[PDB]
Amino acid sequence: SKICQITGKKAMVGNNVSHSKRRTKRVFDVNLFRKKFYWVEQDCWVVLRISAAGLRLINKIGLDAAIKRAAEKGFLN
Amino acid sequence: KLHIKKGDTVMVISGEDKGHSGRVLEVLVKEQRAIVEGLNMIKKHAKPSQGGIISKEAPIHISNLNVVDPKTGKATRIGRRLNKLVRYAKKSGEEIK
RNA sequence: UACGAAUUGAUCCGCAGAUAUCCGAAUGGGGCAACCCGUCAGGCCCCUGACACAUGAAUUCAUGAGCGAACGCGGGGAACUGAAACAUCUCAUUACCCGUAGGAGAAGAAAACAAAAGUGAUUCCCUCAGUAGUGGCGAGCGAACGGGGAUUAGCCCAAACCGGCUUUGUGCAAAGUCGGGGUAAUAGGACUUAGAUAUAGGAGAACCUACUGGAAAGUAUGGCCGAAGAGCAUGAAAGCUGCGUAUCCGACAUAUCGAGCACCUGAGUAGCGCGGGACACGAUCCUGUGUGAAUUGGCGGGGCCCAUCCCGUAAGGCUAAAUACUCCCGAGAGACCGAUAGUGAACCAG
RNA sequence: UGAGGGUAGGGGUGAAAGGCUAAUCAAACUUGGAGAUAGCUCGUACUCCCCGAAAUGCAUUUAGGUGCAGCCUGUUGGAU
RNA sequence: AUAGUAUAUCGGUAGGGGAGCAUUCCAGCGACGUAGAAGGGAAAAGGGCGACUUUUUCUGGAGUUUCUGGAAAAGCAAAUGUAGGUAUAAGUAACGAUAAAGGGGGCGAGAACCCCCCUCGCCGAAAGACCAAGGUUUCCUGAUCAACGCUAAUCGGAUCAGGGUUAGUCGGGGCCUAAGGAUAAGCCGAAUGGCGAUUCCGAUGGAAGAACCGGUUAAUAUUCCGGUACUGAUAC
RNA sequence: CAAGAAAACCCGCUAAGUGUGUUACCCGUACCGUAAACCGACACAGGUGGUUGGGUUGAGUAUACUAAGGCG
Ligand SMILES: [K+]
Ligand SMILES: [K+]
Ligand SMILES: [K+]
Ligand SMILES: [K+]
Ligand SMILES: [K+]
Ligand SMILES: [Mg+2]
Ligand SMILES: [Mg+2]
Ligand SMILES: [Mg+2]
Ligand SMILES: [Mg+2]
Ligand SMILES: [Mg+2]
Ligand SMILES: [Mg+2]
Ligand SMILES: [Mg+2]
Ligand SMILES: [Mg+2]
Ligand SMILES: [Mg+2]
Ligand SMILES: [Mg+2]
Ligand SMILES: [Mg+2]
Ligand SMILES: [Mg+2]
Ligand SMILES: [Mg+2]
Ligand SMILES: [Mg+2]
Ligand SMILES: [Mg+2]
Ligand SMILES: [Mg+2]
Ligand SMILES: [Mg+2]
Ligand SMILES: [Mg+2]
Ligand SMILES: [Mg+2]
Ligand SMILES: [Mg+2]
Ligand SMILES: [Mg+2]
Ligand SMILES: [Mg+2]
Ligand SMILES: [Mg+2]
Ligand SMILES: [Mg+2]
Ligand SMILES: [Mg+2]
Ligand SMILES: [Mg+2]
Ligand SMILES: [Mg+2]
Ligand SMILES: [Mg+2]
Ligand SMILES: [Mg+2]
Ligand SMILES: [Mg+2]
Ligand SMILES: [Mg+2]
Ligand SMILES: [Mg+2]
Ligand SMILES: [Mg+2]
Ligand SMILES: [Mg+2]
Ligand SMILES: [Mg+2]
Ligand SMILES: [Mg+2]
Ligand code: NA
Ligand code: NA
Ligand code: NA
Repeated sequence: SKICQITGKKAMVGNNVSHSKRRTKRVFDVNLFRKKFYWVEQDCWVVLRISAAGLRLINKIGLDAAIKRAAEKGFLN
Repeated sequence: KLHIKKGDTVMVISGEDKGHSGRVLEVLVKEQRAIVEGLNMIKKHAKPSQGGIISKEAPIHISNLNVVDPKTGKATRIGRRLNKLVRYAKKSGEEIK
């Protein structure tokens, strides 16, 4: 599943619009990558599939709170 | 429930054999017809199996048959009363059979 | 045709039980559906009985899977066609494909409308109105406010602060977890039923003579019943022949019905740039990508924007009714068809 | 040459002929959108009575179409 | 049409206007019918005109209808129009390889064709014999000749009924794997899902378990019987 | 020279731990099958994989004539 595990972000459907206003279907994809993280509280490593927006949340409230927030809303499963 | 049954004595009230009484021989419930003894004879043509024409009673539709009164000899309508239920003749009121 | 059952109550009807091979989600493993091959525990004797043995998500146990009308909500999403050509636009947020509920679903309790005059949740109907708008300002598309109705209903958290317990750092402090406190817009808060119904049943009035006729229920007399003159059947057209109808009566089962104080009031959120989408619409709402506040003297809206004034309290949640539909069950009807009609199918019918 | 597999529709496959893909191929078949659209051709059913044309002008991606005028007819009011 | 009988007018395509008939059903007031309704055949008569109507008689054997108003699935001659039936071409084409028939008996209502016999002719690396695929009772026997058989038929691969297929070794299957398929752990992806082992499935191939000759039935035969062999388990 | 499947059966290795008798389950087995029975709407001059296929003549499984058997 191509879903961010911290934010839940997935691809959205839109249009290409030309100068003559021809509209053709397109996909807006997520800036999604796999990254390894050191988890200070648990003294371990985890690998997450997150967006660049999810990394911003990790680098603001910390890893541990981000995973707790992600598990409440149902993003990590 | 039917207003007649086997062994009953009934009088024909319509048809060519009207005014004639007789005993009930067999009741065909699904077709609502009955055989009355001695009435509505037919001439059946049978092959040997010695052959010949033979006589038999043909069934009469049961709505043309009424149970004869116990006391008087005329046909009457019937009813059922608890005095299980039992049939009785509407003309005289006595129990039937 | 043949043999039997039954007034010691057969057949038949209602209710509850017993049995219920093989395939099929098919689930012990395989497989070309209705077949083949096992492990394990028992009992009979090369075989044969009778158990268990899939997977996935929770804690051995519990759960799910599959099928099936329409109505709901989500994810994707055409073209012919119209524009008397055609690309914006239209057809249409249709057809169609996929996922997934319930007896309905969705919505729903104002960060709302309005315009110094007021109404206060949502839904649905009649108007407003083919109006204001929108639009290669073409073809087209198309509101809301206000008024009249149906139905009516309102609530719960988080936080301040207090207590306990666990954990962590070092008695203190932080986090987590339960208990108490508390729930705003005129701002508020903290502290200082058991009967009825349903699925079998019981009773239920009253007609004679003559003619025609194969056969009267017809016709002509003379009677009678009516809370019953609806109907169907009976050798022709029956209130009084039969089954019924009006009315009344019934269930062993099972099913259903104070002052002060400035402590708190939801954050990668509101807002913004770039690219798209939905709104009637080629300020408002949603977001792929990059960023990013304040705290009641706050914040949001009133169709660029600023000032003033008015209205309201986002980033937590729950809620009946008035609305949508018919695979189906019961009761009915039709200035609807009557066998090349009416369903493809009155029979034997996918 | 036999058996069993595999490639599926703007796709396949082709010692290349636009060949072949179930007697169908310059884009298979089936069902649906769907009664697509057709300024084109053909067809349009009982009776009697009164009146009764046009095949011109202008414009048109128009010329075998259409809009307006001209010419017919109903009702109504005026005389011309 | 104008005036209220007089004057004028009455050929018509596209087209405009007026007035009527029939059909199905409904409301109302009413009628007809087994002493014969509807429908079908024949005949006669009517209508300013017509669409149509009425009567009589035969058939038929149970429904039908006037008037006033109301509502429509409300009228066919043609669409290379549809269904069903029946014609014409016409007693015509044709009866499906030019391998071929003749005679005597038989059963029988019936024989060019069926059965038996004698002669003739054709195939014979096949037009003979044994399997596989596919078919699924067509196999044998009795009864039958309606339909089927391109003629007739006493005959048949036809109709009905009865009967008939026998395995320790044959062919399969049980075992093994190929192409390919389904998967496990994993990977990818709006959904539906797409991939992915040394795992499993999957013969057209490999198996270390082994049979051949003869004879008997109307119809089976390494299967039944005879003779002579072989291969696993199991108990002493 | 173009360089000619796989796995199992059957034999090793360690790790971990002859005689007699009885008996041999399942499915197929008819018939057609270079055809009147299969694929072609037909009792259709077409198509349909493998094995066998006597004698004389011949190089021959060609050709001609014949047996068994099958046919007109
Ligand atoms: K199974
Ligand atoms: K709490
Ligand atoms: K195509
Ligand atoms: K009628
Ligand atoms: K015979
Ligand atoms: Mg167009
Ligand atoms: Mg459900
Ligand atoms: Mg509701
Ligand atoms: Mg303003
Ligand atoms: Mg029909
Ligand atoms: Mg060319
Ligand atoms: Mg072809
Ligand atoms: Mg095309
Ligand atoms: Mg359409
Ligand atoms: Mg069409
Ligand atoms: Mg004239
Ligand atoms: Mg033209
Ligand atoms: Mg004109
Ligand atoms: Mg004249
Ligand atoms: Mg005229
Ligand atoms: Mg022709
Ligand atoms: Mg001729
Ligand atoms: Mg000739
Ligand atoms: Mg011919
Ligand atoms: Mg000839
Ligand atoms: Mg011939
Ligand atoms: Mg042969
Ligand atoms: Mg035979
Ligand atoms: Mg014949
Ligand atoms: Mg036979
Ligand atoms: Mg074998
Ligand atoms: Mg295997
Ligand atoms: Mg044989
Ligand atoms: Mg033998
Ligand atoms: Mg193996
Ligand atoms: Mg055989
Ligand atoms: Mg022949
Ligand atoms: Mg060949
Ligand atoms: Mg050979
Ligand atoms: Mg030879
Ligand atoms: Mg030869
Ligand atoms: Na009763
Ligand atoms: Na008559
Ligand atoms: Na007609």
